[PDB]
Amino acid sequence: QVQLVESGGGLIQPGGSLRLSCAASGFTVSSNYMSWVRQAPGKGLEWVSVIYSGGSTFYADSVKGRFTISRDNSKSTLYLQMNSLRVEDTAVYYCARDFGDFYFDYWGQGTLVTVSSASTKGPSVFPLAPSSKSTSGGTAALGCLVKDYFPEPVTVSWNSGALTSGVHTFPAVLQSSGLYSLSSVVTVPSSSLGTQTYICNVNHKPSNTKVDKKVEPK
Amino acid sequence: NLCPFGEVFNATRFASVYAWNRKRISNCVADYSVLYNSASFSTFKCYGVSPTKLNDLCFTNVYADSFVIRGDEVRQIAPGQTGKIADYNYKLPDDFTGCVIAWNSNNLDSKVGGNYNYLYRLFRKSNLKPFERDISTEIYQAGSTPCNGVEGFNCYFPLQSYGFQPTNGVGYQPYRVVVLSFELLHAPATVCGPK
Amino acid sequence: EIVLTQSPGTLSLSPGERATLSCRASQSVSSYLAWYQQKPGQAPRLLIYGASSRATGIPDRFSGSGSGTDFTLTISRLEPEDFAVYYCQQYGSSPRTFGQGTKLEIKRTVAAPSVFIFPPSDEQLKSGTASVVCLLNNFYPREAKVQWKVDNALQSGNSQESVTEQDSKDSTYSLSSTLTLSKADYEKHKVYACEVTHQGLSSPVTKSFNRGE
Amino acid sequence: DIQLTQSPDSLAVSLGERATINCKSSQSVLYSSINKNYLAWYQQKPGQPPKLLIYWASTRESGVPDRFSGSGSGTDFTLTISSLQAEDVAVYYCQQYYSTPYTFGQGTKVEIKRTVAAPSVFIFPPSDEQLKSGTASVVCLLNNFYPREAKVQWKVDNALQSGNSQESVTEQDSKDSTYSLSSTLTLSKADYEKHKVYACEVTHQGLSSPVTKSFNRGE
Amino acid sequence: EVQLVQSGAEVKKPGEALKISCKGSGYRFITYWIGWVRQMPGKGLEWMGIIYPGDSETRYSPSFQGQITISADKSINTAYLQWSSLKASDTAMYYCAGSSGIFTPMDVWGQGTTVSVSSASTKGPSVFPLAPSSKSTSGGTAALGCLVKDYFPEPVTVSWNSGALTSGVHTFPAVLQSSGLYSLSSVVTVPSSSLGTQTYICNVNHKPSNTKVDKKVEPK
Ligand SMILES: *[C@@H]1O[C@H](CO)[C@@H](O[C@@H]2O[C@H](CO)[C@@H](O)[C@H](O)[C@H]2NC(C)=O)[C@H](O)[C@H]1NC(C)=O
Repeated sequence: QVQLVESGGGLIQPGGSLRLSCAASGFTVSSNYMSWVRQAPGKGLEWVSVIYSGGSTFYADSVKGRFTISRDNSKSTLYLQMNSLRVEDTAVYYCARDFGDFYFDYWGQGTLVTVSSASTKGPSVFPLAPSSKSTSGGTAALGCLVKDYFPEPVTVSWNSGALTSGVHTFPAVLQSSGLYSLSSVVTVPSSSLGTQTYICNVNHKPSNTKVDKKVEPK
Repeated sequence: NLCPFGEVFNATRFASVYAWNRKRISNCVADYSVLYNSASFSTFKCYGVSPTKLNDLCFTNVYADSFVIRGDEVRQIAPGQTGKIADYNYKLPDDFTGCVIAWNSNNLDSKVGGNYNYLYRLFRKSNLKPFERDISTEIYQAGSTPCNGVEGFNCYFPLQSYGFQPTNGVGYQPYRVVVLSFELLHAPATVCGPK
Repeated sequence: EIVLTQSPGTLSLSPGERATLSCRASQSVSSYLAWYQQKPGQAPRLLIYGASSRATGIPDRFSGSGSGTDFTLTISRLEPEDFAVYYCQQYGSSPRTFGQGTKLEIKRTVAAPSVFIFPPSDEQLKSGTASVVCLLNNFYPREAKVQWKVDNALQSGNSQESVTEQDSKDSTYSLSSTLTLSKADYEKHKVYACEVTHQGLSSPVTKSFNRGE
Repeated sequence: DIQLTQSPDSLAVSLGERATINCKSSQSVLYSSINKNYLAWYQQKPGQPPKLLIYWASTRESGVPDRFSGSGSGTDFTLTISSLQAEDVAVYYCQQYYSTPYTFGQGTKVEIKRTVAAPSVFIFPPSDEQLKSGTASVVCLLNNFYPREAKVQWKVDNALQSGNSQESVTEQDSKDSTYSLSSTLTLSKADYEKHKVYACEVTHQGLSSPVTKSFNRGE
Repeated sequence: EVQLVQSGAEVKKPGEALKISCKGSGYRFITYWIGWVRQMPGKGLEWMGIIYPGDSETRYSPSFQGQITISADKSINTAYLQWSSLKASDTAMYYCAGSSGIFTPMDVWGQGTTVSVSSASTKGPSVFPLAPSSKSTSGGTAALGCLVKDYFPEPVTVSWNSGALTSGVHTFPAVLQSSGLYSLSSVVTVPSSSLGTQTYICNVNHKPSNTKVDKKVEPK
């Protein structure tokens, strides 16, 4: 079994510094090629840097002179020091095990690095009212509007995870104001409006924000 | 009483880079002129010394190293170079004084369905010291579980074969490489030039 | 330095069919190509290495093919779990480069959308901003026209659309369009409507609410 | 970046005598393993590309005559010419090829020494044709003097002029090993006709007193 | 042996782009590295960089790093030196030097390329007489000459009596005026007896401008 657990991502100002970590299990890091591969949101994959088993390092031109890849045998961890960060560097960074500088067989879960001058803002949660007279599929609908937050991501649950059938949480869209908005809607029986209580659980870890909004008919 | 540079350059078969062959040339008169005269040389890079003035020098020993690598990898046969070939197969000292001579050999070292006989070391836990020859075929242990001589998870074969095909690009084609290393110590010279 | 082009950009096939994904390189790489599969929200999974050798644990239905400058990944007996974005990566020349990706979708019967319209919450209205949300739920195909009409006047430039990925249950999309207005502009008009055009609808379906009522 | 400093900047040697140039380095150029100094000496005649004379600070390139010899080790190196000839008048550079970037010496000009010659001073008032174009140039000529060191002063109505003149000096003549200098004073026609006496004062080692050739604008 | 040949003289305005060449021939050229040396007018030799044509391995000087782009073409045995934005300070003679190895003395040198970067245009010379008069006679020796002023670019070749007068002739090196134009003075030493009888004519030829001026100098 191979596990790669990543850490260190977040929101950092342009020109700032940030260090990513990658805990490795199932192999010895000092005896394997390892690489960092980044994927811009909505875009393809891009190889960043590689560290050889013998200690040699190589970096892509777009990050050379700014990124430094290192390893710690005693902690079995792979590191990437990202200094002089640019807005274009905003991407999900993957920690992958490299097979002789050829291909990546095992990948980490990936950590999101956002390089923007914008300040972190908590989300405002507003109810989408389920009018009982408005049925379009034999069912009524309701949801929560997660608006004006930065940076990504935002996770939305319903009834603390107890309600998962009929749940649709849309991808975040970037508004012209630079702040993200997100809608999560569920489809519920029109009869259960009076009896059942539906509560959405919005969690914004970048802002340490949690909201349990009760959506009710009006 | 001439030195046998022909056995090194005109050799019918060349060695793999992990098992690079060294010929100890001593007690002979080195012409050096059969080289720098043949036009079948892709690269002829001399560090510290000049081949033109080689016919006027005396050395206690002269070393010739023969192997075959890809065109992309000929760049790594140089002082202060890094890469898979430089770190794990053949490493030159950062103060190397000598010549690295390479030429294309697609006609000789490429078979129709791929030669696959020239190998290179893919895995190694530390970089080679200068002028080191690692011919180990031991299964590479990439984890903590012993490999017990078999290949599998965290246990790879350390050596990789070249896909030398005539239809490959210039970079992927085989290049025969000869490295001339000149030795001088506090001993009487044995390899002088024509004069 | 060397660019990989994947064709087609997007592909839609029913389960059980055969998928053929192409990867074209600007230079010969001599079978030094690998294939990856990236499901939404997850990391890439190594499928093929050496352009023909299948990675450990990968089902037999995946087979790598091709050499030189053109490559092909073939997926047989398409199961619902084999639908994701596929990338090709070459390692014949540094720096290693990836493809643009090939999205693999599921074909299914055309399903008409269910249209819901939500007036802005009074709690949001206190902040001075009004948001009207129009929801298109469980429809196929993905293409869907959504038009905002305020007092029978078509609206543009103040709406954003968001589409979910294909559902794992019924392989249907869901679309939400949000209309952002100030409270002053929101209360200057009465009828707010959402007009939806889709293949599964014979005529456009409009859901409207009158501010107040 | 190894720095090479030469000495002297200028060297005067009689034909058939010994010339010596010193070259100092900021770091040892000797490669200890091969026991050779990675230094070279170059000869560049005026207008010619540099020509390699001595490499490894002691070895002579083919075609170089026996009069050139290289010496030195560590950081101090000397280039010696045994019997200087008429054809050896050039600028000599010492260059190190031990470490990139390659750095040359400042350069040492080597000239034939002769007997001191007093300059012949001539002054040329500006032509009428040039005066039509609104610019007046007064030319002062120093002819066939040695050594090269000479001082030229422009004095318009006993007023020393500075910032209005340029000088040009010839190379040492292949025949009498003398130099010639010309100083041109450039003035506008309005400024030129605002003064009467234009003088050129020449100070040289071959002159007991400073020679002044002067003319009047009103002929 | 090996011989290196460079391109012709270049006259470019500031901000232009220029790529000079250096082609090498002869045997044992596969081993030769090519380096570029800049010699500013009246100054010493400055090493800019070195390139090996076989693999285009380029080692730049820290001073010239990022200002030039040394390239090579191994198919025709030619090395190149180019600028993106030429500066007036880049006016110099650019030599290419060949060494049979790296950390090897430069055996072979090219003839050099005179690169002239100036905002001035190709202007023909203005030849003004330096009349002998009575202030340019130190006995029987009388001095006269020609003032060649405000021309561009170099060179200017000066004769006297169509080359029939070469004794006591001194043509001074050109001096670049503050106006960006060159001024040159050519003088001769003649017996004062021949001033009334012998006629003296200086021939000023400026090939870049295709100009030939024959100004007769007579006593005033
Ligand atoms: C064997 O190598 C030599 C040089 O190392 C090549 O040239 C031979 O030797 C000299 C060189 O001038 C000449 O007699 C001929 O050019 C060559 N002679 C023979 C007998 O070949 C030579 O080409 C190499 N051998 C082959 C078969 O190519």
